[PDB]
Amino acid sequence: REATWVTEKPLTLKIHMHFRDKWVWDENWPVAREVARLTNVKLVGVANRAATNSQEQFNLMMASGQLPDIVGGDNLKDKFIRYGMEGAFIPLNKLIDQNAPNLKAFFKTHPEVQRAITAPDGNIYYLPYVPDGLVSRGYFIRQDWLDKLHLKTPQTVDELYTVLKAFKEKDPNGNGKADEIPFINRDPEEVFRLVNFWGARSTGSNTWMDFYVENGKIKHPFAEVAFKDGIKHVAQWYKEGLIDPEIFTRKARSREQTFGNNIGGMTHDWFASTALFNDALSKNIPGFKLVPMAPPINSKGQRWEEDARQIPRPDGWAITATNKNPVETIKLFDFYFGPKGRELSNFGVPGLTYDIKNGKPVYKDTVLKAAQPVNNQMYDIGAQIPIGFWQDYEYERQWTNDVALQGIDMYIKNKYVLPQFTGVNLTVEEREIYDKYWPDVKTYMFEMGQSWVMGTKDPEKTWNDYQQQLKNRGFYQVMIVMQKAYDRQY
Ligand SMILES: O=C(O)C1=C[C@H](O)[C@H](O)[C@H](O[C@H]2[C@H](O)[C@H](O)[C@H](O[C@H]3[C@H](O)[C@H](O)[C@H](O)O[C@H]3C(=O)O)O[C@H]2C(=O)O)O1
Ligand SMILES: [Ca+2]
Repeated sequence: REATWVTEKPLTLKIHMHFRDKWVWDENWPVAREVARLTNVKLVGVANRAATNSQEQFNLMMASGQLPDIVGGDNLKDKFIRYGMEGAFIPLNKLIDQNAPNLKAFFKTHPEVQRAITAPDGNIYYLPYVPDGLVSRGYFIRQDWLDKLHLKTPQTVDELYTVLKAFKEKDPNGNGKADEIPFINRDPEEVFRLVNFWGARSTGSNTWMDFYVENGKIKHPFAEVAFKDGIKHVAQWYKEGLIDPEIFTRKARSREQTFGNNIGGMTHDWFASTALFNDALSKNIPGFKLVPMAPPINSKGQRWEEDARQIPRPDGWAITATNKNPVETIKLFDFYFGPKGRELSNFGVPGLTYDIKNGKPVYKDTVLKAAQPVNNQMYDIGAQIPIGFWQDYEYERQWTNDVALQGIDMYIKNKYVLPQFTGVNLTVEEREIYDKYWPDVKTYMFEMGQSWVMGTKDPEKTWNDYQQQLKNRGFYQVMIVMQKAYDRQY
């Protein structure tokens, strides 16, 4: 028996958690096993470990006439809310009030987080992934390549074009081959963010393809004429091979591949893990220096960083209607928001990945000096996963090197980060229109965006058809309710 036990009799519950297009919940995870030890509740995974589409797996699960005890994963907020109001997921308000002191105290001290997760009927249907920190992504460029080619740090988009063209054409890795790929990214969605260079938005928040507000008006980036004109330029950079030809396919290990083989010249990615490549490749590529770069002055004369940490993220977990132990489940959920539970969900397992030194969790040297970024290492053992948990920036600070720290400081100091969209409060019937049309519109927008970038569709020629399709798919019905909700609140 332990003091943290939420049940005297051992309990096993079924969880469907397919996430980030690769992983599933693993009961064998060191973190999972430690939480199970301390709480006396074991979670067994039922999701298909072979699938590469997490959202599709939720859809198949929901339509399969069977439900597990718990459903977790990334980008599930909208589905948690929709199916919660339908009755597939249970409300957590009373369960938290009566059984979850850590969460109850958390929500009282974080009203913005409570607001962001609450459904229009007043019910909380899931517990969120709550990130910790301020900045997220920044531009990184190969300083050693700039220096070798005798080029200054590009200050404008036009200067950046010249630099990236030089990376492509002037053999900075010195192997006599045109193998260099100037701009790379592990996130395909970042290719759309390049429209920032031409004064267009790609998203209002850390949530991909999110709405934004300009002069009291709700806008979606992909529907704007600025996007049409901006994506033409992105298409041109793709055509000229300045953007990775595999930008939509390469994905997770883009940095390991392109920086590891000394072909990648630039990216836009998180400060800590990206800067860590300087240390990992220090001997393999003598002089490798990937440095934070201020955003280039765009066509609107400004230096935009569009991305920032989003608190909370639209990720987490929920309790289903079929769950026969909702009290034990919410108590398990609450363990994650206590001191020890939070530490485990962030740092891993004590004696394995970290040690308590002077009362503080300190990562082992084997973790810090490892080839893999620490967040990657955490995923492997069941930490830093998109369950209902509260991230602790102290975990990240420990593997944020001086290059990363100084980049973070520069971005904070110079205020590059654009004001982030914190959402509007929809009514139930407004949300019905939202949930009906928006997911499919977003998918269509991505497909069109990819077609435009890759040159299979001409953005100028197809814009009229695209706008008609947006209307036919109900996008402007969604836009009407978005503006209505905004006008009501503000
Ligand atoms: O890389 C970091 O330095 C970093 C620090 C933070 O502590 C945090 O771990 C951050 O993680 C984010 C990063 O994009 C990861 O790759 C991952 O990304 C997934 C997420 O759903 C995201 O929307 C992206 O499009 O794809 C997912 C993926 O795993 O490929 O998690 C992110 C997060 O916000 O937790 O990385
Ligand atoms: Ca070369």
